[PDB]
Amino acid sequence: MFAEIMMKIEEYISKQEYRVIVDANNLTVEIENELNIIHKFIRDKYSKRFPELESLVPNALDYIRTVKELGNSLDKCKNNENLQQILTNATIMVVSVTASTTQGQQLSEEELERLEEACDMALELNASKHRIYEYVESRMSFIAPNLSIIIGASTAAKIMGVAGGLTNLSKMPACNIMLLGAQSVLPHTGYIYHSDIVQSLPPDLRRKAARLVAAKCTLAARVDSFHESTEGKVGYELKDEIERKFDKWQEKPLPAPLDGQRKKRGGRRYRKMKERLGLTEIRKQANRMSFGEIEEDAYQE
Amino acid sequence: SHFDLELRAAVMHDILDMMPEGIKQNKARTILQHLSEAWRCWKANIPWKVPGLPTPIENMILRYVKAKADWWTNTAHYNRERIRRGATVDKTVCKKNLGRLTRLYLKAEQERQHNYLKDGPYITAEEAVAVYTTTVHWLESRRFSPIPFPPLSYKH
Amino acid sequence: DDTNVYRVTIHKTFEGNLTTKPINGAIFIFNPRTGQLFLKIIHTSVWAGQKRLGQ
Amino acid sequence: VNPKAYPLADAHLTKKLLDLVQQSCNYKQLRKGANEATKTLNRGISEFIVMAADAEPLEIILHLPLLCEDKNVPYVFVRSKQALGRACGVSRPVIACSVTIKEGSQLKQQIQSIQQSIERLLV
Amino acid sequence: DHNIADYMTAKNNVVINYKDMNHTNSYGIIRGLQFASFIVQYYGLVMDLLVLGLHR
Amino acid sequence: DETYGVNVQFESDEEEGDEDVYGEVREECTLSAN
Amino acid sequence: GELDMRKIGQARNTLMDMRLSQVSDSVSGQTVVDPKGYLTDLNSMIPGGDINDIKKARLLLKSVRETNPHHPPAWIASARLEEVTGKLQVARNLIMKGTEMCPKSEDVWLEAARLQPGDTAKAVVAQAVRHLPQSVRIYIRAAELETDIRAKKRVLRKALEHVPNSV
Repeated sequence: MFAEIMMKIEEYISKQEYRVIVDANNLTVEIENELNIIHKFIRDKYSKRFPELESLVPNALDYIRTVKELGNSLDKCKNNENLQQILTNATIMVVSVTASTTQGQQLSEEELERLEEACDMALELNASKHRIYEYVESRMSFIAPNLSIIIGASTAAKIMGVAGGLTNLSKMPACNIMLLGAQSVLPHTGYIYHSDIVQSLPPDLRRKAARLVAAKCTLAARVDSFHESTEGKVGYELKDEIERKFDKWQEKPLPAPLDGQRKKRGGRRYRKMKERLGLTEIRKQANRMSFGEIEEDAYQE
Repeated sequence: SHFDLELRAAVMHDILDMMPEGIKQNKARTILQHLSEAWRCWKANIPWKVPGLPTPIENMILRYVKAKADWWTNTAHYNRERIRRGATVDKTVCKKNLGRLTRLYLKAEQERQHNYLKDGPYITAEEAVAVYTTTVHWLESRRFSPIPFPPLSYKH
Repeated sequence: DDTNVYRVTIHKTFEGNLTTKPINGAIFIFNPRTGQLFLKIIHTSVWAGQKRLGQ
Repeated sequence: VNPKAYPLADAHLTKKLLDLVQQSCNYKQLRKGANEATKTLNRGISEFIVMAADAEPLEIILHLPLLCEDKNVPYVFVRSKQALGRACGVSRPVIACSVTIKEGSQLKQQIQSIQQSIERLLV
Repeated sequence: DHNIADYMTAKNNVVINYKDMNHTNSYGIIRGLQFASFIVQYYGLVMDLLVLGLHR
Repeated sequence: DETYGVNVQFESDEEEGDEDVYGEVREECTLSAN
Repeated sequence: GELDMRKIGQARNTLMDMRLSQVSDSVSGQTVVDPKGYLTDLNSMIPGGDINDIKKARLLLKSVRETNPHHPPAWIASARLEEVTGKLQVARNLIMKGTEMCPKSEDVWLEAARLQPGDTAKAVVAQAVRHLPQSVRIYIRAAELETDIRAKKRVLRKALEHVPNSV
């Protein structure tokens, strides 16, 4: 399945309909989970040689590069120019401090060969996913530039694959584009709710930003249904308006004293007024002092 | 005493001397508002960067804010020493001092938090694990049963 | 006399529940000299949904 | 006006359409907004669909006649969206409205007359 | 409970705000929390085990 | 008996000094390291 | 160039956290609950009605009990209002107060037998038979709360000796 998709992506990139981009997006979404499972298997396999490499490297690709660069030999963390290009200086210092006291035995030759093969397969899967994402971005820029510039190229490709192209997504309202891609998970969440444009927002204002991005995505899909708006200025204006709305959603002289007539008439509403503030309280034994005797204790206060 | 007022008046005179005659009608008020805003921004530990303000005027405002802040800090400390010693003071002085000290103490607390973030945890890893081993040995010696999450059917 | 102003009747059902319906009351202002008794009727809706105490 | 907006009603035709839209919105038989009009055309309960030629862009209303070709409903374009918004009983301009049929409403004859007069403009 | 401990620790790492000033309190405890009274009495007990030793 | 009709008397009664009316005084796994 | 000061602090903090977690894994007695699981149970636990209407009904029942202590419909309504919301101990106390304030009441005795547990319902049925004998409902409640063949046979024999004209 991956080889035929890679051959189709190579045949599409060598010549430079809409189902090939959705197939490449589905292949990339499967290859991401396959690379995550391969990184989990490599972390479970190399746990005997380096038990602290998982906590020092939280990323999957960074841990895969650290397991491919160092391996069972823990002496590759002192002045290593290859490890300085993958991780930072503080991460390399933490990795060297973890490898100075690792308390773990080295792996065998077959286990290290299997770990290197899994790391090479994960790197090839990441390169194929990057090439498929670049091909999907090129197909989205060639097909619908406004939807690829407003909500993203991969999000527009997923919306065109779920709705059935730009001609079917243009006939869909905003309430159908907001719930496009749904199924405990969060209800009323589709492909536009977990997008990159919806991830740059607080969770309290995430549903409102998704509802505001869904109408703009539907308008961009309706503008990209014909051969108009090939530049993407309307999508850029919608993105600027959404950024202004997200920035707005995130973060007097004393009147001249006067004494008019306090009251001209009474009864009627006036009574409800006092009822709100100044209602009939006990009005007795509360503002009274009882001159003679003492209530409760003498100086209780 | 009243160093800030004289400092403000002198910087205003110096700026308005180096000021075109035909433009100084409202620009004096605008730059005074800018001075007040800069002082407020320094008092609040918030960035102050006017985009359209020319850099010579901006540098003069920065120098004025620095001088006024030095005087402000020094007089706040002096007033606190006077009050703590027992000198006769009125309400306004104490209120002002408290406000100044509050601002200064939050400045120092922000600096301390940032120093903790930069210099990392002050407790060493082995020190922390020694403390943890001490605590776990104590609790095991006490046979202490951990407190559970408030039960839904909690009787009490 | 306003003791009979707030009155209710408890209708107990055999299976499931037992309701308490407030009925209309009458504050009696009686004059012993003239024999005139003003019976101010207070409806059941004045105390059913007021969300207030006896004060 | 926009050449893509078809059909275009006359002055008295737009006045009668605005009066019918006001009578439907006052009797709770009209839905304002493009998404509500698309939901009414998808459900098959919309008697007529009115659009606005003064919409920037008008392509967001371009699926409104095409859905009218998918549900056999008459389509018409108003002269301005502000006039359609004022006829829909709102201060904001409406670019697309849907007059929906009701269970024996009194405005069914006027809706049938508007559907008969709007079917001859598109030729 | 670990959930309670996480809640207690997270309640300390909040923003402390004056009129115009605010900063993220990340090092020290707040002492304005209702359960801070507990924390001081617990953490201090730890120092007691350091001062007294687990034997004494 | 049926007793259809019963009046109610809602007042601010039961006022005391937070004591008990009665003369008598008001009645009131573990961790292990491996 | 420029060095981000936060990264080294975060790295050291994570190292200390990892060391503390490694040490803590040797601790076996620690307790932890499932947050989601606990919540779901809370969800399922969610039930009363309006709180203000229930408070007004309880105040009206208290006023009816204070205005008529010898009214077993008022005592039954107060017991039903205290048992439909809140706790059952206050309902049992109100049923006992209505039984002690309004004697010879079969409805109040039945409410006190139904609101109390069976070890208390047997004593409540005995007190109801001592206060108001020849009651078929109290005898049926005493025979139903016996949970035995011989005890129900003895209760039926005592009811036939008390009231032999009960079909």
